Amino acid sequence: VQCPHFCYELDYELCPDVCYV
Amino acid sequence: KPKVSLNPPWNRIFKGENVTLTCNGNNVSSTKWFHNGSLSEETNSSLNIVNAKFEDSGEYKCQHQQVNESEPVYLEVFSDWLLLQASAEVVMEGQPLFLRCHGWRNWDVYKVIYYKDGEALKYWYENHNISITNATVEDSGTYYCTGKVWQLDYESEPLNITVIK
Ligand SMILES: *[C@@H]1O[C@H](CO)[C@@H](O[C@@H]2O[C@H](CO)[C@@H](O[C@@H]3O[C@H](CO)[C@@H](O[C@@H]4O[C@H](CO)[C@@H](O)[C@H](O)[C@@H]4O)[C@H](O[C@@H]4O[C@H](CO)[C@@H](O)[C@H](O)[C@@H]4O)[C@@H]3O)[C@H](O)[C@H]2NC(C)=O)[C@H](O)[C@H]1NC(C)=O
Ligand SMILES: *[C@@H]1O[C@H](CO)[C@@H](O[C@@H]2O[C@H](CO)[C@@H](O[C@@H]3O[C@H](CO)[C@@H](O)[C@H](O)[C@H]3NC(C)=O)[C@H](O)[C@H]2NC(C)=O)[C@H](O)[C@H]1NC(C)=O
Ligand SMILES: *[C@@H]1O[C@H](CO)[C@@H](O[C@@H]2O[C@H](CO)[C@@H](O[C@@H]3O[C@H](CO)[C@@H](O)[C@H](O)[C@@H]3O)[C@H](O)[C@H]2NC(C)=O)[C@H](O)[C@H]1NC(C)=O
Ligand SMILES: *[C@H]1O[C@H](CO)[C@@H](O)[C@H](O)[C@H]1NC(C)=O
Repeated sequence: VQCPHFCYELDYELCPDVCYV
Repeated sequence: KPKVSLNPPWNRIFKGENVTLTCNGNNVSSTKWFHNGSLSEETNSSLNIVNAKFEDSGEYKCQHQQVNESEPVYLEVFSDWLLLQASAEVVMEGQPLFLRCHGWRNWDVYKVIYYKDGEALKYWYENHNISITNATVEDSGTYYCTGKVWQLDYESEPLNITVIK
């Protein structure tokens, strides 16, 4: 699952869980 | 015999969204709410879920002064890019069925395609709901959708929908 940069660039995580860890 | 209803009607929702379960108000006294078997501290005919957490998922029931409890209503909280929402997962032949390819944080979804049993049913450039006016037993099957959020392609978890007589 590919996510946009901002999901990781920004301070707070705005993207779905599937993007993290 | 009472009955719980949702507003919006979506049993499946995103982490953080809001939903309100209503105990069939007809025929005042009190209303008992059961979440996962446990009695909730709510007394109104309408239980308000706010900023939905995974924890909020589960079985819900309400009890009035009609002795018997209401039929169970299952609510599920997801956290993905697109979530296929259904007006109901068990439809009675003849009634309407509404499907919505819902996007995370309401963000825009383009190139929306709804599939059934692996087959692409409809395409829409701008996100659009799919509406089955007269449900048929043929309309049963596993549905899902795909779309594009933030320029990237995403697929939704599949959902089994059954149309009985
Ligand atoms: C009412 O009943 C409901 C069922 O009818 C029940 O729903 C279930 O609640 C769970 C939370 O209470 C739901 O979430 C699951 O929680 C775990 C815990 O955070 C979460 O991550 C896991 O965290 C653990 C500790 O933090 C870790 O040890 C574990 O490895 C995992 O990380 C789950 O997400 C996971 O994501 C992973 C990838 O990131 C994936 O590999 C895992 O398989 C898992 O998906 C998970 O969300 C659970 O989904 C609910 N079940 C359903 C069917 O919805 C309600 O909680 C009940 N509520 C009350 C008040 O009784
Ligand atoms: C789920 O329901 C929540 C309502 O309980 C919504 O969250 C709250 O939305 C309010 C407005 O969006 C926020 O409060 C105020 O909002 C107004 C107008 O938007 C601002 O002018 C105020 O400054 C602001 N108040 C403060 C103190 O900043 C709430 O802060 C906000 N969160 C909570 C916990 O109340 C959700 O938006 C709603 N979700 C959906 C999808 O409808
Ligand atoms: C939604 O509907 C689909 C389609 O009917 C269901 O898929 C079916 O799931 C069952 C298990 O729940 C599968 O049967 C099992 O298969 C394994 C492997 O062969 C076997 O070891 C078990 O003993 C059992 O027979 C079945 O094959 C599978 N069929 C298909 C086409 O996928 C699905 O379960 C439903 N989803 C949910 C959440 O209920
Ligand atoms: C489905 O029900 C409708 C009522 O909205 C009826 O008019 C129609 O004939 C039915 N369709 C079929 C294929 O039986």
